[PDB]
Amino acid sequence: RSNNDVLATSTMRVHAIKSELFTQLEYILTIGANLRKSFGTAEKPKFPS
Amino acid sequence: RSNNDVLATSTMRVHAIKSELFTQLEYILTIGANLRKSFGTAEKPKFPSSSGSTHDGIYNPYDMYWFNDYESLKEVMDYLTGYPWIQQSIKNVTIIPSGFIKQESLNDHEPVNGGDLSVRKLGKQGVSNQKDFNAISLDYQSLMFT
Amino acid sequence: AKNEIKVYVKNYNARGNNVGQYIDNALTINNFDTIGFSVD
Amino acid sequence: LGLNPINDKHLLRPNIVTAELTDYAGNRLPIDLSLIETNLEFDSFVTMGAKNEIKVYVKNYNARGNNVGQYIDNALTINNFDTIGFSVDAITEGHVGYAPLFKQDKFGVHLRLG
Amino acid sequence: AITEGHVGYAPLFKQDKFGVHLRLG
Repeated sequence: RSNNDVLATSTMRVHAIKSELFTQLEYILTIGANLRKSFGTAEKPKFPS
Repeated sequence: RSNNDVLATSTMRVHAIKSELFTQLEYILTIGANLRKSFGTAEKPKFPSSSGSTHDGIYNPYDMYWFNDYESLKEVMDYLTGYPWIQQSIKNVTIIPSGFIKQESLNDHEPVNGGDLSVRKLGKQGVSNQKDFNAISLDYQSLMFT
Repeated sequence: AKNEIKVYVKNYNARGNNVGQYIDNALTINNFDTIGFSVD
Repeated sequence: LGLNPINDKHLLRPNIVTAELTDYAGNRLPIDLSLIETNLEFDSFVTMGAKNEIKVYVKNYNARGNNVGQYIDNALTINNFDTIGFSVDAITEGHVGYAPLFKQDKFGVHLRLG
Repeated sequence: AITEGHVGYAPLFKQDKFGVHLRLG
């Protein structure tokens, strides 16, 4: 399978295609604030680390 | 057609040329402000935040506004000079080739600030035309022919 | 959103009807013009 | 490949058959079929969240099994993932990569058997 | 601030492959 003992060949073509398609997606929302505790309001803001 | 079994040949030349020419143009005016609600005046300025649209499956935080006539875009580029705080938030106006945008990816003519002018938001989730470039394509008969 | 037309040749190097190189063999266009403006 | 599996194993050599992975975004992986001992199995090496990157390799490539071969030193490596822009009172922009490919059902890893 | 971390051999290590390897052929 490795040696160069093979017949003159010249006619390669894309014979077949298989593909693992990314059909559905997922998301990472990556932020620098703890989304699951108190924010506060406009006048009194809190910034949860 | 692939093997090296062919006669010594040396005299290739540009025999023929076919071309799909971009004959007419279209424009995206892509800015970060909702052109179709109140701007206000110099002394009392309002800055309508850009809604965002989604074309070819990419969400734009900006508004994309369509034009298929230069004059149409000019009238609005001019109207915009009288609002330097809304004009401040233009990313660019790009020049693309005609017939690549689907009609049902465009909102109808909504009025500008007031307005006397209309601009068409480009979004509606849709894609572009994956254009079959035909002026340049040769089917078998036509190829062997040319 | 992103301005780019790449035009490919249908089923190039392919033993059809699968797509060949598809867009891995394409003339890719995206130096489109933008226009300058003035403001105060 | 239309090869008779019973007595044509000696034909799995590059000048008769060729295999290539592509994401249709210029990331590619050539494969020399004379090196898979018996199976074209694709496994992957994905790290996510903190760093987003899927590299898919070919199992025991060039290996005289069952040691791993090139492992991930021979992999199609994916990491131009899309991010999305939002607005606030800034306008910080989204990044585009495989998106418009996906709206054509081509976002994915593809194999070209020749 | 929020000054960020740099990633290199980390996810390799969570697969027990962070290390130097020899390929005898």
